[PDB]
Amino acid sequence: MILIADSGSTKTDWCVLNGIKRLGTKGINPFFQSEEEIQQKLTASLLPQLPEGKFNAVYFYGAGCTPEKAPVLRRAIADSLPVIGNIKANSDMLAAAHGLCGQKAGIACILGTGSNSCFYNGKEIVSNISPLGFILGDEGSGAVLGKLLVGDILKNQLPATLKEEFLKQFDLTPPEIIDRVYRQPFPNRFLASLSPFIAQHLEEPAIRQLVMNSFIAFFRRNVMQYDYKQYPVHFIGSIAYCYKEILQDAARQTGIQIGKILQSPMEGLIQYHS
Amino acid sequence: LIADSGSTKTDWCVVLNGAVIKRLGTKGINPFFQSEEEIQQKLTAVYFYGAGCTPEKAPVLRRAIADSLPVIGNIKANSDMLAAAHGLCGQKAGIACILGTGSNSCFYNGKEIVSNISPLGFILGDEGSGAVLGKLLVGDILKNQLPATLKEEFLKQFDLTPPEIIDRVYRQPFPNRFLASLSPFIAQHLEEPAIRQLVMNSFIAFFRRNVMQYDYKQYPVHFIGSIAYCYKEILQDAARQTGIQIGKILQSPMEGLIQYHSQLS
Amino acid sequence: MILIADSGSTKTDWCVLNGIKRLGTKGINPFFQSEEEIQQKLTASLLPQLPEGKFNAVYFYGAGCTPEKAPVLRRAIADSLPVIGNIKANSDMLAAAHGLCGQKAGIACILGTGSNSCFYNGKEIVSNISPLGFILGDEGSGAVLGKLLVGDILKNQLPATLKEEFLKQFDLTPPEIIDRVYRQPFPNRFLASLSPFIAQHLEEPAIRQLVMNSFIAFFRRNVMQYDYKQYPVHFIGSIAYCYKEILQDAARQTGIQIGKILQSPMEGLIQYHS
Amino acid sequence: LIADSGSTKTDWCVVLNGAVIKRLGTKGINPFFQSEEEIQQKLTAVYFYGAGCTPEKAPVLRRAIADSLPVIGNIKANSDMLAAAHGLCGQKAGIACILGTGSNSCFYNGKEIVSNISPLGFILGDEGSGAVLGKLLVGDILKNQLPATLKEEFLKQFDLTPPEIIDRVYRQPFPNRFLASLSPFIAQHLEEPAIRQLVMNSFIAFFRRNVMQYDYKQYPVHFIGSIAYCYKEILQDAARQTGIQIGKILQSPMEGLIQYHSQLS
Amino acid sequence: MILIADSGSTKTDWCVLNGIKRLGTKGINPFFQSEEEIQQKLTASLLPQLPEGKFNAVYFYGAGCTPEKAPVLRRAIADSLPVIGNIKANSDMLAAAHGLCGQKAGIACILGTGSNSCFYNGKEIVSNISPLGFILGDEGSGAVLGKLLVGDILKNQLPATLKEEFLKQFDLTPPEIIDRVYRQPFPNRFLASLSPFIAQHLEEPAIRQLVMNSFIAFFRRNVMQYDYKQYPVHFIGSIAYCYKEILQDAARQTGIQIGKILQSPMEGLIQYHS
Amino acid sequence: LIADSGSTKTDWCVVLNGAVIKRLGTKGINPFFQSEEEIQQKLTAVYFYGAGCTPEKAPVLRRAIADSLPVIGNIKANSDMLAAAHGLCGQKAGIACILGTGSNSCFYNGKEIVSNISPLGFILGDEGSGAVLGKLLVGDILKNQLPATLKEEFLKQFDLTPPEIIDRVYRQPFPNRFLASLSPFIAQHLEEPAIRQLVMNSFIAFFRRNVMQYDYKQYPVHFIGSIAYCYKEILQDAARQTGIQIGKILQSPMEGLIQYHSQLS
Repeated sequence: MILIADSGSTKTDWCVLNGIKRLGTKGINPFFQSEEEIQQKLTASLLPQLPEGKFNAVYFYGAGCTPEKAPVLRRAIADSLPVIGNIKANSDMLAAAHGLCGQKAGIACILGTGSNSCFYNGKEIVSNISPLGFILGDEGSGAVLGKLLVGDILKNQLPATLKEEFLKQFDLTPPEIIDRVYRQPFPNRFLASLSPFIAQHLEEPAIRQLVMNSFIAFFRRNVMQYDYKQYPVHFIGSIAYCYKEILQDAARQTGIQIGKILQSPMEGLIQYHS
Repeated sequence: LIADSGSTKTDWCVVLNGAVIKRLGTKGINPFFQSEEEIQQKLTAVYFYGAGCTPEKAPVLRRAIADSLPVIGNIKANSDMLAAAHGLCGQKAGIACILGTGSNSCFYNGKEIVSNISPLGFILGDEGSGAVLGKLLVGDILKNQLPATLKEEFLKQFDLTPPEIIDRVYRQPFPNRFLASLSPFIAQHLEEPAIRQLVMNSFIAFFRRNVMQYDYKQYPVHFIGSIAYCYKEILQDAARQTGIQIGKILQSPMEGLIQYHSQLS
Repeated sequence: MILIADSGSTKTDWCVLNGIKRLGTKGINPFFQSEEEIQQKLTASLLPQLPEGKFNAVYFYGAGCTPEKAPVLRRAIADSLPVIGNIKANSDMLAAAHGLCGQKAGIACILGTGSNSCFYNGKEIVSNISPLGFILGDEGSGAVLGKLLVGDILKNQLPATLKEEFLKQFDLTPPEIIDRVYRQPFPNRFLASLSPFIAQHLEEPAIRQLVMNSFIAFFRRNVMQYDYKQYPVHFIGSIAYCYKEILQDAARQTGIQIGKILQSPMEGLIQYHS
Repeated sequence: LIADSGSTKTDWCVVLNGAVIKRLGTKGINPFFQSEEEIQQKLTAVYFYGAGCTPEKAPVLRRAIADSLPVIGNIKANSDMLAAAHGLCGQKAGIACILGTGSNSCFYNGKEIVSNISPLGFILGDEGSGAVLGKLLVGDILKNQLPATLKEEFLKQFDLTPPEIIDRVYRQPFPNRFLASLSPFIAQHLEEPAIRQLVMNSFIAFFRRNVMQYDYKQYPVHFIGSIAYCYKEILQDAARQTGIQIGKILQSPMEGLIQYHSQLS
Repeated sequence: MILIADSGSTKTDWCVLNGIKRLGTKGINPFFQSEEEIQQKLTASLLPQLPEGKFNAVYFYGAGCTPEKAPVLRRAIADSLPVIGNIKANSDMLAAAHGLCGQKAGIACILGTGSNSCFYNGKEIVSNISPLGFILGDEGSGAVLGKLLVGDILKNQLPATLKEEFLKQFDLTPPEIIDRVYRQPFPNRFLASLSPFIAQHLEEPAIRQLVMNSFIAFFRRNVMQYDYKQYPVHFIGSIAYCYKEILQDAARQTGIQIGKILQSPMEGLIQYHS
Repeated sequence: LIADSGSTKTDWCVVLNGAVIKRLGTKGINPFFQSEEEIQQKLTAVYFYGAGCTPEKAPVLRRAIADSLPVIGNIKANSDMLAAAHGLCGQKAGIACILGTGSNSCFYNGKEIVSNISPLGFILGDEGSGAVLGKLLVGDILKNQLPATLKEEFLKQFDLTPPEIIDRVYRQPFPNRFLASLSPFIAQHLEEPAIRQLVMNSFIAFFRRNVMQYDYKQYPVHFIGSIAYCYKEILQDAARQTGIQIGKILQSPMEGLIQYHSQLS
């Protein structure tokens, strides 16, 4: 039996024997959390959720899990869980390239609170384009969507009757909104919390253009730097699925062949370590 | 006093009866960041127009300016937007705007600021500023949406590595005041049809989201700022396809600000 | 069914259907706590205490709940609880004016770790007198009582045989006592923790004068700024009830008509939202 | 070294053989707040009598004073209460007391401090100090227990808003050193029968809780401090209804402190 | 019935009626933790582990429990536990002198993450030698053992094939190891976490000399400052027991008579308060 | 440039064509501790060789040195170990080593550093340094492994109490730079057969754990540092029982460093 984790912003589902049960923990990131911390979260909110017995080898995929901060997780993951084999963890980005591309080779994009892209060559990401973040890049993410949204609403750049609703729907006030992007933690996550307002107002010819465009640019500024002219692109992540209809629409008008598009990669990510 | 500020350089000019007698220049003052007993320390080391010195944070300067400086008149500490509304509009109505490290616009009837748009900041809005230009410059260049050598010369110019540019906009202090020190790289490459279009669009946007709100079909929109002067050519060039009459566009607002208190001194 | 909360220093009782069960959480204050925090406390130490099912509309009364920091609670209270209607929260001070004055109009004073006073005009507090705090004001509170107490004991201003008992009863040492008022958090709460020593030594002709006086001044320096000459005053809060006999005594010799006096307002606070 | 301190102004006076040759004045030093390698930095930028320089924190100054200053004699760093016990009592017994930003009292037999009362602080005790006067002044005034215009003139004098006065005693640093900069408002309004009674009572209390403990029916109680001199009239006026003989009451203790080391120099 | 605690680094076992059950909490130290904290740990992770009913008098032995920080524990220990008698706590060092020397007099050394020594005179430690810490002193502890170990391994001062194993066994990398001793909390505890590597490689003629020596110096630099020439020495603590065979070996070649040596003192520490 | 650093004193020497024209001396610079806009502030208040200025932290100085200093040549900022490898080895191969507040060793082929041992730090390794000597000095003395009066004179010399020495190596900043300011107590007591053996062993160890690794049976090991010169006698005395040829042993590396850039200036 193997244990598999795919994590990041917000929660972190925890799904198998030889080909059994999922658990609902939180998101683990070693770029905000430390090691003398995650030994508690796994022992407190996970240990009583496990089916007991000795494990084999877990493969941790998730936020901040880099080839540089990887051991931060493996040094704690091992000091908390009952395993005899060994623990492995790869770039959160790889969690997609193994679940969307499995054993083959191709592009893989994770569009969540951040939009990142890779070139999976059947072995690993043979080249990456650091999205740069919800400010300089990340073009086409909840972060960048919440940003742009409030950016046009708190500026009367949209129907005056849509701002009154947005302001009351989130109960936020203009000053708080601004104080929540320049003076507080996880702005990328905050702005992103105002993402659904877009999927709830797609009738507005404007809001839809606020989503389409975002993805247009992402395609022409974040993925086109590969040999897409001869390869299919797959997707993963909230905003990616939630706007599936809208997303691929741009892919069409951008001479690129969109492929597999689903919220979580854990599906075929099970069929990778078995 | 009469002093104009802008986090970087604050030009002072003590008036006497018609013109400056002797001017100095102490680094930018800002209560939104600086401490009273730290400006009361700095200054010791009247009309005041500073950045981020809103009418709620005004009394922070008026105290530090008194303790350090000997003056028995009437102490005033207003915004940096009001300084432009005074120098660019004088006494007549106008659409005061500034394009510093952060763009801004307001409506000065002729006595005070009545209707002032709310530029969010270097992240949410500030379209058409000194920091936003960098936010777009250090972005497109670092996003391979530009030549291969232009990127090598760039980073070889500021001696900055990509993994440190990131550590300078999110992690370290002042991301907009950092994206401004990269702004110059633009004015020095207005040859490329791209880098120039990275400014035009960021200027068409400023209008299509700020000035175009006030009654512009009757009032003259006057600009001011270190980026407003540095990019004066493309400036009105942008006011070409938006349809609007651009007026007084001077770099420093101190000029017309002296013409405000030139009545009683 | 409505949910009602009255909170502040120390715990926070949580009591009804159409006119059902109380819960024992802790005190929530958005002037020391943040929003990305209270979503946990309500989900952790409250959720498993609820009777399940969808609620209607809760009315949060408590510490730091101001018309300025109010949404801090309503933005988290909503993101944690299972409600469909809407959440409401008013000044902790109002929690008294609605439970002691109900629908009528009159004065209302909360004497707890802090002494605050209002003028309820049947609609809301039509005028307030910021007590200023356990240092400049708050005259007549546990904070101000603990202060004054230790102030006279740690100065040999009281029976030398009463100081030895106080020092050992709290196991505190003079230096700790001083280090707990100038260099640590919630001094108003600490000094206030030494309040009971007064209700346990009321035989002492001195200690009682240490309580009476405190309330005398409060009446003549914190409430008399209203039209008390034609209105009845009610009370609420620990020190208010615990010293009920002593309190109203001053009210007598201060030409004012004391009225309803009870520890918590939740009683008739139920009969306000039903 | 000979130097007297008091967080605000520390008057220095290098002795030679009978009197001061040249004096200076560097801001107040206090290890209880300041860092050794920060006084060792400051000073570089012997008998020492400072505030909050208890015999446990004494070696903090003696090191910083040596590293910065060239002196091969005997380095001493004592309290600020001992400076008054020396200047006000000299060599003869006495009841040394100080009324700075924080009142204090002690008993100096004639060689050292034997019995020293423990003034708690500006919150717990310090009755009859420079900070407590403010603690009562910024309180009664802000508590409407005084005229309506007296409150308007007050806040119009220090340019402080009520919601900021709060943010200055609880939230921001040094609440007692802040309630002292408001102390002056009292000496400038001793006309009102109230403001004057806000001092008297705060002075009757000092005695009824500090000096009246030591054997006062035989020893002279000598005062000193910026508030002790500023309110000298009401001072002994309070020593009128308490029944006690008030002695040497000088503002600066440096005078009689030189008369202490005037033996060997 | 009395409650007894012996604590320090890592966990803290909690064992009796008149001469009943142990509990497994964590380590409480008032030199890193505060009082407005331990009231939670005892109420959260201990209260549901107790056999209920009113207690008599607990005797807290453990980290940071000094005659100066003692009340930090007794002020919280009392405000959390259901006791009517009184609480007592002595130097963690004394926890050994009462369990190894009981009522008699003699030396007592605690060799754990830190090596401390005392002279128990039947009444109390009549003289102490502050070990000074895992840097200037503590000679002969896990701290000092982990230190010395990594000190010779990360310097190729040992078999090159033993370093590759150490580095992979702890999954640590040289830079992390250094960043974990100069820039992070509880280094004494970290370095000490690499202690077992020594008890797992005692075959190496070198590693054993890395342990023997450590204890040799400890004897000749930390305990010999007493009248050992006429008194027996007892031990307590992890590294003390784990290397029992190796330890006393030095005692032999150091003209000193080693005596009782066992991991925890709680054994006879029960037979002290009964 | 040419400047050598070492957290304490950084000696500057502006070269012209063959020798120093005028030298200064500003406190030690170190990005590993100091902030760019804090060195850009400091300096304003080329070849650079500093402490803890690894090739990863090099661009931190090269920017601050440019903003503050006017220079249009080629800006370099290298380690402090490379400065010794250049001054002690010049152009010919050698075993560069330093014995400052932290010992170090490396192998300079004749163009750069190829094989550099990794001295851990003042706690893990650094055997044979300025801080480690204190780590052993403030330890054995405070461990009664030395005379009774030697301990009294010691603490009476630095005016430090045992319970504060602890608060200076674990709790307070810079434990190795603190254990260096105690280093001098050794050179002033090389009479005792013990204190001298506390250095020898700490020097035999340096060799038996650092230099003895490189091919020492053919290359000359050159030293440098404030502790390397202060203890020059015992130095080579230790190189007596370890069997190794000690070469250029100069206190400051600036001498031979000028002989490096004396080619083009």
